[PDB]
This record gives sequence, structure tokens and C-alpha cells, in this order.
Amino acid sequence: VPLASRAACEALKGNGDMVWPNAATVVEVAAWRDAAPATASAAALPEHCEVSGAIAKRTGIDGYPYEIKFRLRMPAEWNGRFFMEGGSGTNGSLSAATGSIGGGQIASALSRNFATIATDGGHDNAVNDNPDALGTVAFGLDPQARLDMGYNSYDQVTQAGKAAVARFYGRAADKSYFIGCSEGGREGMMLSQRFPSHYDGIVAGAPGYQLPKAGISGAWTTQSLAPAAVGLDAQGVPLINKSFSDADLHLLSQAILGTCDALDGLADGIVDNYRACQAAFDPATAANPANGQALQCVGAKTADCLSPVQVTAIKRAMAGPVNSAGTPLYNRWAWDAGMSGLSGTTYNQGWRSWWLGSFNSSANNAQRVSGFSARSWLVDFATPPEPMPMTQVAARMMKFDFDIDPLKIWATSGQFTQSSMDWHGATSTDLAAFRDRGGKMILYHGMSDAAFSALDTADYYERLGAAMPGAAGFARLFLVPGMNHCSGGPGTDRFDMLTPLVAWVERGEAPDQISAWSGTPGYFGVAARTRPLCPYPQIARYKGSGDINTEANFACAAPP
Ligand SMILES: [Ca+2]
Repeated sequence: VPLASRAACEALKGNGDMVWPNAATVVEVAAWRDAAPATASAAALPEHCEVSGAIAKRTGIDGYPYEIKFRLRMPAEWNGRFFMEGGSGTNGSLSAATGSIGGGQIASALSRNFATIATDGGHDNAVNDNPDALGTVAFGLDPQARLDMGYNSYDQVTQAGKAAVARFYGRAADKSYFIGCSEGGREGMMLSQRFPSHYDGIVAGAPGYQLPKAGISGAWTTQSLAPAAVGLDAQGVPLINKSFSDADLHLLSQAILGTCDALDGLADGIVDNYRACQAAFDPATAANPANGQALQCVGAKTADCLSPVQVTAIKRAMAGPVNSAGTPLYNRWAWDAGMSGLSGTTYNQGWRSWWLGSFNSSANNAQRVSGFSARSWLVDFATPPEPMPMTQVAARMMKFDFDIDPLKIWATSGQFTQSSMDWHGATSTDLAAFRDRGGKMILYHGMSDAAFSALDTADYYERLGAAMPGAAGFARLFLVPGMNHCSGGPGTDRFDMLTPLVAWVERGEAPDQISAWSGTPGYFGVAARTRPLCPYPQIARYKGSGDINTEANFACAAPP
């Protein structure tokens, strides 16, 4: 049976000789795939072996079925590297598994002759959909499905993929790479902390390393925004979406650019000096730079000012949750131009969908008010889980208690033997074993992400530098001004993180910069804008002359 062959693939399927690290591995599919042509939306895919199946098929304490699904793609002609893509939301879907590299790239890892694997995280959105437990978050009712969503799925699938690669090619992967954003960023940080030898290079974008506190931020932003809300929904809950119109947010963005844009030495619609900007900008006293007057309404509301009740609300929301002792429960958020943005008539919805939701609606549709995020908190991250009908959820965020409810992400209860911060949190700065075997980590984060605070990622990185002096030799953070959650918004949101990760791990060449470019250069009225991403705490500084949309006219440097 020759290696890297149609027969080697088929043989992975019986009483055949394949030895899985987990004896409860079942292969459903082992198929040979012809090389696929490039399309408008994807690079050409090489000829490869597709293996799909499931690990640890079992019944939950909720009577639902559970398994850890995986999909593995092993090219006939292999570059010797193994690649795993991270998830998003609460997972539950099995992707095509060509190896997404994020940063809006056309190319998959499979398109570069990597072996590629993905998992659903140990539940299935089609089968683990419980109308009495808020839908696709229903996995949280099973304790093991929690541990699988947190850490165990990624572990079992990594071991199984590497075993499948070793058998199919008759040698082990020279190096292994993981790339994820959001929940996938949490997974990459979890891997560096709990499974240091699983991956040699990790890219962790907009990482939910404190994901169980998102619901607490969410409750807070909701309660903070309820006073500026106009009108009610069917259940009598204020319409958080009506707190700010798209034009209102655009004004907020224009006022932030007014005080902050030029602090990097260049008026360009981009706040490169995020730190000077947080020191300098207060919506209660800043100028609307169009009419020279206070951003905050002196009299009645107009198009060209925001009301006191609105300034109060957004300020309280961005400061972040505290309990009655005044202990911070998450973190504060960065003022940035990416809270809105204009391309043609189109208003950036990227920022507002998280806390406010769509202005144009009879109902609340915010992620953190009534959407997936608030539901996930109640069923997945609170112990014990609080299932309820979907229409009670927004009310529950309004009547959330910052002294009782936050304790529940630290709590254990009956069969829930680990807290959500135990199994989902990835807060450890003990990365010595990762560092010392030659592991490299690239973190990136959009400054205008409303899912997770770029400044919370930065504080993790400060705490990593303090615990492990010299940390920049193995881990670097690239903050992206303007960028929303993983993509979108008025910034250079597009980049190839994979090439510089491979260079760091294999050649020891640290990224002093990473080229990025805007997916919507409409926001700056140009056809193209390219800029260096800079390693924290460095920022992009214009050299003094040249086209402002060209990366060669920018250096990475310390802030003034
Ligand atoms: Ca600027």
C-alpha cells in the first residue's frame, strides 16, 4: 500500500490497521478529491484525501447526542506542515476545512499544500438545538460538552489529525500551525497555555480569552444604554437599538477623529495613537469639528450634537462593568473611528450590531441584549445553566445583578465540576514551555471590536511581558486601528498572518511589521490603502513625504 495514495486514504476508513490515539474514533468518510480549479472566491485546491468522522459519540445528561466531529484534508503533494483553523461563535458547525487563515485572504492553507483539520467543538447546531435552552447554545446543559467546547475537542482532533498524517505520509509533520479569530483566538491562546507542544505557531485574532465575562460586559452595556433608549419591544424592554441612530454614531466617530486622528502626525481617518486618544477624548466636552461647537447638546437634540443622556450612556458602557465595591469585572473599551464610518451611503454596522443592534427595527437584535452572546452567557457560561424562553433574554440582561450574577462564571454545581472560567478562559501568562520549545504567537485585534476589548488583549500582553521579560522574542501583538470584529471597518483589516508565522517558527525571523490593506478603502475615498501593522506598543508613523495610502511611506515606531 503506497503512501500519499488513493489506497492509503481509503485504508483509513474497518478491521484495517489505523491506530487512533482515542479508541472511540469513527471514520465516516475517506475520499480521494481531484485538484479543484481557482474560482472568483477561492484559490485552486490540490488533489487530496478527505477524512471526516467523530470522536467519543455518547449521550449527554440532557438526553441529546454528542460527538467531536472533525474533517481532515491531506494533499497528495504535501509541504510537511500541519494546520488547524479555529472556530467562531459557540462553534457547532463543521467547515469545509481547507484551512482559513482569516484576514480576508483568498488562499486557504490547503491551497499551499498544508494538511488541514477543523472541528465543530463537540456539538452540532443541527442536532443540539433545544428550543427550551435558547437554541444552538443548548450544549451548555451537558457538562462534558462544555469541557469539549473549552479545551478537549481541540486536543482530541489535533492528536487524531497528527496520527492520520503520520500513517498517510509515513512521517510526522515537521511543524504544526493553528490560526483562529474570536472564539478561534481563544482556542489559540488556550493551546499555548494548556497544550504547549500541540502547535509550533499560533495566530490568535481578537481572542475571547475571557469569553465568559462577555455576557457581564453585555448586561452592563445594555443597562448603560437603556436610559437613551426610545420606545419598548413586545416584552416591555427598552429598544437599545434606538439609543443611537447611524448618523449619531457617525458624529461620535467624527468627534473622535477631530481630537485623535492627528495625534500620529497625519490626518487620514485613522487613529494610530490609540493611547494618546484615550487620554485626550471625552464625549462630554469634545468639539464636533464641523460646526466648532460642543459635541454634547446644550439645548434640544439636533443632527449635529448628541444629548447628555446619550453621552452618559456611551461613557458608562465604554468604562466597563463594576460591582457595588467598584471592582472592574472585565475592562474598558477604546474610543476609535471604527465605531462608525461612511462608504458611499453605507453606514458601518460592524461596531453597533454588538451592543445596540439595527436602528431600523421594532425589536432588540443586539448580540449582547437578546442575541447569541447573551444566550451563550446564560446557558453555556453561568453554572448552573439558566435555560429560559428566547423572549425573556433581553429582560434578563436588564435585571442582571453585578454582585450575584458574575459569581456564576467562577462557580461549580452538581455535575458541572469545572467553572466556565476553568474550561473556557485562557488567562494564564505561563507560556515558558511554549516559548522554550520554539513556539511563536502572533496576536492581532481590531481597535473597534465590540465583541472583545482590544485594550483587554493589550493588558494580557502587558501581563505576559511582566511575567516573562523578553516576551517579544516569541509573542507579538498587532493592534489594528479602525478594524471591527476579526474584519471590517475603516482600517487595514486584511493581511497574510500565515507567511510571517511560518518565517518566525522556521527561520527565527520576528515580524517587525506585517503589511495590511483595507477591505473597504471606500471609507477613506481611495481605490487602495496599504499600511504596516506594528508590534505593540509601536504604531504606524508617516515618514514626512509620499502617498498616504502607500505602506513604504510608513515606519513602525514608539509613540511621540
Ligand atoms: Ca491619523
